[PDB]
Amino acid sequence: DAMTVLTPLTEKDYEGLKRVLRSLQAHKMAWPFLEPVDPNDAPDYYGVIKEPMDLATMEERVQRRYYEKLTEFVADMTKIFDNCRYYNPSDSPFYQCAEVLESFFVQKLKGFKASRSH
Ligand SMILES: Cn1ncc(Nc2ccc3c(c2)CCNC3)c(Cl)c1=O
Ligand SMILES: [Ca+2]
Repeated sequence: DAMTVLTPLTEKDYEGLKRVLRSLQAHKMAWPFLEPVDPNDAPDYYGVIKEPMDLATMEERVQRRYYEKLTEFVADMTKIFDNCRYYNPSDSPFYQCAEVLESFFVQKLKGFKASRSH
């Protein structure tokens, strides 16, 4: 959609973005991504992952109106899942959570884009 690329985010749009974010935070499989990765759970994580991201950081940026275009919001969300699949092996519970939660996000994102005009 060109509106995703070109149209600045409005206060109305941010009500939808908060709804998408809350739906992910409530998802059963979102537990590994609610808060930043604890370095004591993964000692070399922050030397390996250049741009870490988590849902609590995105909650702060949504509240602060940090995002100006929908592309930037999708980019932050995608970092969460791409970081996880790059650091972890395919049989990790974190990796499997990233697979289900990203599919859930795409569903919710399609819903946000569809209703963005009404
Ligand atoms: C490499 N690595 N390590 C952790 C993590 N999340 C995460 C979040 C909370 C808790 C745990 C893990 C384990 C036990 N305490 C609660 C991710 Cl997503 C990751 O990729
Ligand atoms: Ca990526």
